[PDB]
Amino acid sequence: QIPVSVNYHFTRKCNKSCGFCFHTAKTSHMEDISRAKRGLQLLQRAGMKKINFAGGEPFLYPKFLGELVDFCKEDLHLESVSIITNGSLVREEWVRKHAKNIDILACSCDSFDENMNIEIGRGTGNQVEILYRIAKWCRKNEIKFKLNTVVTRLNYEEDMNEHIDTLQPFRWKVFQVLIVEGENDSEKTLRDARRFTISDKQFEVFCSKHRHHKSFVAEPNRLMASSYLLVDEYMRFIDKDGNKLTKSILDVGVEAAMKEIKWDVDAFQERGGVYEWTKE
Ligand SMILES: Nc1ccn([C@@H]2O[C@H](COP(=O)(O)OP(=O)(O)OP(=O)(O)O)[C@@H](O)[C@H]2O)c(=O)n1
Ligand SMILES: C[S@@+](CC[C@H](N)C(=O)[O-])C[C@H]1O[C@@H](n2cnc3c(N)ncnc32)[C@H](O)[C@@H]1O
Ligand code: SF4
Ligand SMILES: [Cl-]
Repeated sequence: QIPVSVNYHFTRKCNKSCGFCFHTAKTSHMEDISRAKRGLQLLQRAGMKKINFAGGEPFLYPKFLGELVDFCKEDLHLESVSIITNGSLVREEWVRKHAKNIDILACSCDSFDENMNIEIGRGTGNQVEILYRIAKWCRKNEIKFKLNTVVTRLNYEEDMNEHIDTLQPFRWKVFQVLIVEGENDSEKTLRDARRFTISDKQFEVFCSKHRHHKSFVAEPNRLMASSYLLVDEYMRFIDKDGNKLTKSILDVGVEAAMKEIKWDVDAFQERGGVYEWTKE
């Protein structure tokens, strides 16, 4: 298993409360910058070409984040450095200062109907304003702009083509709501995503309406369950499909930890996990 593409969820804290979140604020723990850099070095030596920064909200700690993006690009010479964020805490000067080391910046927006963004819980109804401003900043300092969308029971009938034809992200991830055991599957967890779930037919309603876009990347449940390399806030590997957890790579190493998780490389390539992820 060559971990060519890794998501490092370095924090679990966030400033929003989307009802379907499958990566909840279980801990406020965060790794040290020496340990995180060592973990990113360990993954580089195992073959990782693309790092993606995620978790709760990465831009809750823009000093920690920016330190790691300059590290991954200047020191580890990673092919792709990417970030996924809800966009609200991004400051323009941070983008300007770190544009050279960022290949992709992804901002989440699940609807362009701000009432549904309130119903979802991603804020108080300004996500589209946040969204367009992030994309404006990306095109200024020449970062590839990417958009992530979660298709729920409240927005699968939504026609988004006017906005997609305007933003024109180079990459548009379209997730079906995923139920992850122990994260959002009941009322004993920090979120109850059961009200947002849709069927394979309801998902296809949204997909057929929008698949014509080149950026469009459809990610149904079967393509999301085990197609990812999930790195914990302790730098452990998460198997969210099987509800399992490894020891931190900092102690047992990359290759020994990877052997405990399931990673569907077949679904990884089906979802176009490998792509032209570099430049600026
Ligand atoms: N079972 C899953 C599946 C996905 N994710 C997370 O969902 C997030 C959104 O995915 P995306 O932004 O598409 O991840 P990238 O790795 O950046 O995808 P790509 O490289 O293809 O752009 C990722 O952080 C991933 O870790 C997760 O927590 N649990
Ligand atoms: C968990 S978030 C955290 C990163 C950042 N705060 C953001 O929203 O972009 C990462 C991505 O996963 C998506 N996501 C969260 N919960 C999900 C679920 N249950 N099913 C599918 N996607 C989900 C979010 O919309 C976001 O695009
Ligand atoms: S999804 Fe909504 S809640 Fe879960 S992390 Fe990203 S922003 Fe915070
Ligand atoms: Cl672009």
